[PDB]
Amino acid sequence: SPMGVLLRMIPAVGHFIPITSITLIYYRLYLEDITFHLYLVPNDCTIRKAIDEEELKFQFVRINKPPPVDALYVGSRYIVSSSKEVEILPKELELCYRSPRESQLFSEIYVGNIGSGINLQLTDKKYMNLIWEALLKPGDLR
Amino acid sequence: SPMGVLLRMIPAVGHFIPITSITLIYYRLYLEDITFHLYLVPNDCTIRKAIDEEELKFQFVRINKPPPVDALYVGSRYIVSSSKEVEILPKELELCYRSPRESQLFSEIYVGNIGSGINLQLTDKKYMNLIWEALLKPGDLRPALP
Amino acid sequence: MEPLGTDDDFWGPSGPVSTEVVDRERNLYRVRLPMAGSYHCPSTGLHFVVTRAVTIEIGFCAWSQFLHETPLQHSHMVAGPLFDIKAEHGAVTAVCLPHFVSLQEGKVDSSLFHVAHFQDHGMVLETPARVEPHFAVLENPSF
Amino acid sequence: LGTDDDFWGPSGPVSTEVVDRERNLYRVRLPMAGSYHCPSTGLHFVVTRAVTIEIGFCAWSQFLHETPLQHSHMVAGPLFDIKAEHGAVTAVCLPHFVSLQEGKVDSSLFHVAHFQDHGMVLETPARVEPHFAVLENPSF
Repeated sequence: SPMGVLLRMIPAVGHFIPITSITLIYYRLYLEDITFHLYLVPNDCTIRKAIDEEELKFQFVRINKPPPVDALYVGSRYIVSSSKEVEILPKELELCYRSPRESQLFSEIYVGNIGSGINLQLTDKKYMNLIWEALLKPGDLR
Repeated sequence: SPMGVLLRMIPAVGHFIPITSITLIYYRLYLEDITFHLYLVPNDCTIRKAIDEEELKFQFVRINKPPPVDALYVGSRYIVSSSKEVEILPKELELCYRSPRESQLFSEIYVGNIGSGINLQLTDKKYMNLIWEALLKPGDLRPALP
Repeated sequence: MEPLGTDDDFWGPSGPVSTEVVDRERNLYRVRLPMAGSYHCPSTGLHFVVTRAVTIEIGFCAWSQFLHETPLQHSHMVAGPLFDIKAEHGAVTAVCLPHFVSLQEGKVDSSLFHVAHFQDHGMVLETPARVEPHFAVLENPSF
Repeated sequence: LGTDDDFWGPSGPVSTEVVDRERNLYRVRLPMAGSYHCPSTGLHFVVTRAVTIEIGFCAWSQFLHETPLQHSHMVAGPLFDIKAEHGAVTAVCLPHFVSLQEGKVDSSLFHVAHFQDHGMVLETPARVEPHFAVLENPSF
């Protein structure tokens, strides 16, 4: 019947434990301008599937880039930023588990024309160290 | 038709704005010992209604206490505490909006003996100032239907 | 025996008016306001200003199945509960929709509130006639 | 019906078939005994013979609530509805996203939840690995 893995919480720790996270990048090219949706979610194929389907309804398609290499803590907060001058809403993402049936939090990044490529970054809000980046270039669109 | 209030977000601030929160307290007595469920949620009758419906499935009863006085910020975090002999799971609550269809997070407080009463506290985790307080005493435990 | 009015009743010029429960599983309610006047329900936060007796039907809704239909919805956050309200075309002069945003700080710009109304052709975002500390005012609503 | 959703098996890759795209119901025909790994879902199956396994994606919210019993358990991995003939499956490896590389998570605190007709069963895994938990001889 349905089955999957649960973890017993400890009073000291609660929901905010260290997990394998994945970044999911989606783009839509419309006219000359490109918009990115950036998600940061637990490594959970059912979550990734529900986001893929929701984004496809709006004609956004996923670009594969490696995820953050370090374990991240549930509830930690990250700042979204870029090398190019861009409009980012919201600038801040929180890593949390939301059911595949609920909408997922993402950051929208309106770039304009891609030019040579754009460098997207996630930085730990607390102490400002880089935890993840990706270089998105015209060839990555395909 | 369906209608409600939306707020346009600004890029610098995002979802993490100040709201009027409410604390919701539920209890179940089993002999001497008692479990409390403490919720910290936006002031929204549909969320309050969903929580009340789920709690009554397990014979938990709401205790009315005044809500926090000051506006709290979405995404901010609060430490639940009390006296030495109470087990609290989890100690941290994060204020956020979750749809009335989603499960709502609460802190579970178990005390082996209520005695004269339990003082429950919520403290801002960033600067450790107390923001909300309740004294839960035997007189507050009223039978199941209000 | 019972008290004369509760938090779940609408309180108007003729004292409390009792809310009927239509379906308590699906959270549907109805109320008959007896006469012209301003009425308010403490439990929900709704206010109605009417010019004559009118029956109002009120259902509790979730934003989920409405708030993921256009990309421009992503820049708006839920600020209050979603209500499905139906009433005879003429009678309701104004509806007050509760919201849970704090304006005491001054850190929230009044102009950024909108009343979302989900018609069959999609969402309309209407400028409230007024935003008060705990509700937004929509005049002459067409439910 | 896609290279991303293949299982890795002893005789090469075996393709997952979509049974209901809108309900996320899938199916794989494992061609022989041995160990199979689907990198796309994180699922592994160890089987004793050729067998058809079907796999549906689920949400915990339908099944796991904030009840006095379930409140102390956190979602640690995806929820799958798996159906396979009894006696064909030596083991299933259910993925989880908890990081164990740091000595911060006690392995005895992992359980496999199994939501049957009469309520939640909580299964101690045969073993817990960095990215999955093993359930031996599952009765799906």
